[PDB]
Amino acid sequence: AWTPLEPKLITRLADTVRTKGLRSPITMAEVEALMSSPLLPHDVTNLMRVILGPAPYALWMDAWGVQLQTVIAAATRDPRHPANGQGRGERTNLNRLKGLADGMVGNPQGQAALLRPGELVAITASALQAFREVARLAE
Amino acid sequence: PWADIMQGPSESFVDFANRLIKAVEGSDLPPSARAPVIIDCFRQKSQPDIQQLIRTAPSTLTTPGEIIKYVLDRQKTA
Amino acid sequence: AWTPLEPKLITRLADTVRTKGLRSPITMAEVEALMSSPLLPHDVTNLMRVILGPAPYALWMDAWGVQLQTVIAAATRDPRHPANGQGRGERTNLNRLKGLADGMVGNPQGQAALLRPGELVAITASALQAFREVARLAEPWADIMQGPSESFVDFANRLIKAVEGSDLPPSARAPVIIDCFRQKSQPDIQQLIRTAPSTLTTPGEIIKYVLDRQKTA
Amino acid sequence: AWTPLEPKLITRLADTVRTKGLRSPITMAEVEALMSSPLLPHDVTNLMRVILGPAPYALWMDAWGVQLQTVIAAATRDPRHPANGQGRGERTNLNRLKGLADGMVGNPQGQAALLRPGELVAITASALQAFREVARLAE
Amino acid sequence: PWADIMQGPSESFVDFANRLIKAVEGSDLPPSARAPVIIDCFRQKSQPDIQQLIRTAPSTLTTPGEIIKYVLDRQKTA
Amino acid sequence: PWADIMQGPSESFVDFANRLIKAVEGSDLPPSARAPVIIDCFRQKSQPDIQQLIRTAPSTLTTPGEIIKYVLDRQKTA
Amino acid sequence: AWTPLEPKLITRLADTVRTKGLRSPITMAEVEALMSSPLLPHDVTNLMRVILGPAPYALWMDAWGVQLQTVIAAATRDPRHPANGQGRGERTNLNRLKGLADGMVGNPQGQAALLRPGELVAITASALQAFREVARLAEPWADIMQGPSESFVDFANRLIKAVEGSDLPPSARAPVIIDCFRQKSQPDIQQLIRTAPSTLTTPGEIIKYVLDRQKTA
Amino acid sequence: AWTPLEPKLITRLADTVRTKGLRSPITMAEVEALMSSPLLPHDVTNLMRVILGPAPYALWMDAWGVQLQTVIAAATRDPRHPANGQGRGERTNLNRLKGLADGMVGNPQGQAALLRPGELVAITASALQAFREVARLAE
Amino acid sequence: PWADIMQGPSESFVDFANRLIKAVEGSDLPPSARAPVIIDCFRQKSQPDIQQLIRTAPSTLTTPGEIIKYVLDRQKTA
Amino acid sequence: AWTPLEPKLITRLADTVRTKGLRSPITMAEVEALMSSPLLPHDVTNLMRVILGPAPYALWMDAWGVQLQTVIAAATRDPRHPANGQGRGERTNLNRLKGLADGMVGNPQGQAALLRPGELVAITASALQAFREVARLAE
Repeated sequence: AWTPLEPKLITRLADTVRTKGLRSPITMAEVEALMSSPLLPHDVTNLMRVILGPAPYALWMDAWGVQLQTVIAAATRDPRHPANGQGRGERTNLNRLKGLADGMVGNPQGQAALLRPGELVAITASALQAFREVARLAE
Repeated sequence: PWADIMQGPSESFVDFANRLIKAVEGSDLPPSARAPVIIDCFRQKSQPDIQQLIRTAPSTLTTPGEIIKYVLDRQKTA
Repeated sequence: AWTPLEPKLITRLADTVRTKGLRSPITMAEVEALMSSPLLPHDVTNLMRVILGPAPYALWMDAWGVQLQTVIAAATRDPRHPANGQGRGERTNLNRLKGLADGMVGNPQGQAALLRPGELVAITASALQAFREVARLAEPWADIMQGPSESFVDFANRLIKAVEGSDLPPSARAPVIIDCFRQKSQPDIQQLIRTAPSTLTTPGEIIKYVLDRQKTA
Repeated sequence: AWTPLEPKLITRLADTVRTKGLRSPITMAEVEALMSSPLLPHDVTNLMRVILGPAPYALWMDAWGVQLQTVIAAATRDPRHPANGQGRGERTNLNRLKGLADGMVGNPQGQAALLRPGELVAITASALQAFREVARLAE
Repeated sequence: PWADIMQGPSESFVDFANRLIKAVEGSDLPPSARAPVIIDCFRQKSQPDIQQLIRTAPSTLTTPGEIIKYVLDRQKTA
Repeated sequence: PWADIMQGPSESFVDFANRLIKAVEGSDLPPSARAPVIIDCFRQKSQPDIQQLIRTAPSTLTTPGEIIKYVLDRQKTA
Repeated sequence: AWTPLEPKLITRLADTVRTKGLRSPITMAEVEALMSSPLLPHDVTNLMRVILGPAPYALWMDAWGVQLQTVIAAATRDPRHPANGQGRGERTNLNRLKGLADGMVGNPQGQAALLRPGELVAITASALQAFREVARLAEPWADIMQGPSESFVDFANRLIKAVEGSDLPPSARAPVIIDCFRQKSQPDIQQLIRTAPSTLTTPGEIIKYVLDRQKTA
Repeated sequence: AWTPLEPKLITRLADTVRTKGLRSPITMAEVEALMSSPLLPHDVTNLMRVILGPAPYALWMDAWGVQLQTVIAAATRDPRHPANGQGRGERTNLNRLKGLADGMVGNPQGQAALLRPGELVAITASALQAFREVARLAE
Repeated sequence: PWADIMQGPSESFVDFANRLIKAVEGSDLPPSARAPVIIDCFRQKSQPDIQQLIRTAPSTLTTPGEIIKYVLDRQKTA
Repeated sequence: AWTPLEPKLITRLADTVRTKGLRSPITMAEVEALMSSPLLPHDVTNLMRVILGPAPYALWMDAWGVQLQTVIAAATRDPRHPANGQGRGERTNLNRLKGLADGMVGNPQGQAALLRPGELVAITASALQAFREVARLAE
């Protein structure tokens, strides 16, 4: 069952990003805090939509896609990925990682249903690395 | 009005990009027409130094985020 | 059946050669236009008699003979020439190419009867190359600079014209055009080409890149 | 049997390109007019040699090659191309499209002999698209 | 001291590069830290004309030799 | 009259050749006698600078077109 | 067994590079001389460290890496490389070419032990090509004219020097040298070359002809 | 096994040619000295590349080709050439003399492998005569 | 003495050739050394106009008769 | 048996050439007169040595050689030459025409012995044509 993040925590994090900036160690610590439980693509996408401005959000979408593509290359380079399965029918496509696959587009409940925990942690680590890249790039 | 937005002589590029993306997304355009308009406004507005910086891009920039990243990398520090 | 070229087109082409000269690209385009269908030796001979003066006509007769001789050497070097046949009885002599063979002298109908289409196209290409030689002879790429006020497309047009209408081999024109774009074309465009993140290996690609990133002024 | 285009029409089209430019709608209409019947590589090549200047002609050769390469990729992606045949012996190489194949170099009669109507229409559409690209690029 | 080396207003770029590489390689840095330091000193020293020349590099330069070659190609002849 | 044609002191060579070939081909000579006459008139008319230029030809010129080409190549630009 | 190159030869070569430069034909000849026997990566690396300055050495390391990568691409494109073997266990990695593999780092004896002669000659040719690239890069032919008082052999020397020490491809130097002999080389020699009863198709032949028939003065 | 000439001797010979010229008797004596052992086409070619300037090198290539052609005419005029063999399969082509034959282009080791001693001495004498011609021609 | 014979400033070429061939054939030279000497005396004597005329000979002249014919053909009529 | 021409006739012809020149019709008539009987190479050679100066004699030697070479080309183009024979062993070499063959050098008696009448008339006609060429060339 999907539970959304508190809008109070999200508002506090947005104001933190607004006053301290993207690169302060306190901001990265707060992001790591709100990045503790494995989030669904819907959660991370809306979180970055709210806390980041328009141009940093575009940059972050780009960087997140690139990092997820690196993850999928490593996944096709190793059939023992915690997102993959043993047979070929469990291979994870980027539509399933970005939340674009069938039964997931716009629906967080179905998303949480079909996604694997390894998928969730890989998406989360990818999003964190992308946030780091964009923060280092913006300023 | 988005089509009246120019980058001021003293304005930085991130402020201009913020203002332009705000005015384009908060307008009457369809959702599928915002990215091309933002790109073509980056190319024709954004005073001729950045215009030439975007023009002479060895790579093809096909997204507002990529254009912003490229310009922020190669901008004239001043 | 032989059909003559219109004297109206020939008169217009003659006046074009009279005003623009022999070497202008418009004149060469007009000649290529009137050189579209394969012409009989009679047609090309009368055409050059009318459009060219006496001395250029003598030069053109010389050059046409030389080019036809090169063609006949290539023909005796390959029995599969579209003018030749398989047996030795179809070998094409210069009397048949210049229209001097038996049954052809002065008669365009008999000419059109006995001539092959490969013969016609070879004669036509030979005459075109001879016209190019004489035009280059009757009236320098390494002296071309882009003027301070000249645009880049005009400079590129002038340079490509002078390089292709010169004595260089065909396989040496593209590298020369590129290296002349790089060293001529005043230092703003020189630096624009130098700082190209991609490698430009064709005059068209260089022209496209420069037209994209040029300083609008 | 090959019939050349009238030098009168070609002269009028060249003067149209000279006065109106490459991008005017009247010029594109005139080109579409002279691009009505499927032309052999010889015809289109000489036409562009006459109507275009040296630098636009170089650009057009480049663009025509690129578009023909895209066509040949689509052809190897579908064995039912009107230029292709059913067996592998009818596969169309770029030497046959650009007029560089055996029995075609410099000879328009042999060209018209060996070429297919699908080949001709594909070459013609490729040349038209290349002309559009170069016209959009020159000015 | 390598961190005090600046390209003089009248000095050429090859002399500055020679002096900088000399002072960086003949110093107390580890061997695996010389190339990044030389690059980042090319980028921040080397007076703002060459700074902007390196900044607006359509390609990514990841070696002191490549940076030197690029700058020598596109330098302002004077 | 072809035998009265001289190259004027100020006249160019292509004009003289045009005039001479015109007068020789539009005359009462047989067709097989025009080329030798045109050559021998190039050699004896065509004021002594071009006369010496044709005389000192390392190659043998046996056609009016070849003589015209040679003279146009090696003529005194003035 | 590994034998080092003489420091006397290396000192002489370093002083040659110091006085004549990187691009002089004498310097390239000396490098070819000291590049005669197949050298181990240690030898070539130390040689370039000694004879080249710091910045040319960085450029040369870059170029050598790129050329070795092209070699390894050709090697994976052909299992019959003299550096490769027949089985997959003899495939040559860049760590083995650059001397970075196991048992080779810093030790020339072990290097000479494990390396193949094909490996050595490939490394050597790669290093030579990289040296050529860097020499062409570290330091204008179309601006060269024969002065009114200059002799022809001096003009030919200067022109051939500037054309061969430039950015042209190797297959484009002879036609450019010929066409520069024809258009430069003030109009007396221009007419001397123009009126050549034979066709001159080589810079050496043109030089010989002009030296024979030149106006002694 | 191929052994290269010393670059020290080559440098000294190049400076001799630079100061004394091509035609001095001391220069010809030095060339005869460095022309003592039969050289492979690679050796003589690189030697003339280093000691001669560009234009004398072009002249020398021409003269060397002409002299080698005279040698090959004498060889087809006598089947007992020390470069030839008794059967027709040992006839020596100019590609083998100029080092252009198969297995020799750019490789001095293979060159030294396939070449005959008579071939080497004929190439060497031809190169010496060509050097004499070019020296008499240059000044 | 043959080695003292020069073509005078006003002397024609056939007179000079006659005098030179006379003095060379009526001398103490071997019979096999007369033609090369006559040629090399035509080339070095025979005042610099004819010297340059013989020098710029597109063909190679290997006989005194051929040199005489060539010079008589291409000589400056005066 | 060889009989020499009278030195009186030769002296008169030499003085005729000296006063009238080489090209006068009387001189050509006198030469035709002394060219009536077929002469041996020795006779014509000495005759031209006496009547012609040194430079015209060199020119005449050149022209005579060229004309004899044309004759020998026509002879190898037709095995029915009055100088040739039917078999290949009677083919006439230029050494036999110029009097340079074996048993003829300097000896007019042996010359007259081995030479054919067709050889003599061909040599004579060649010498007459060469004299005409040189006379037209000298003045």
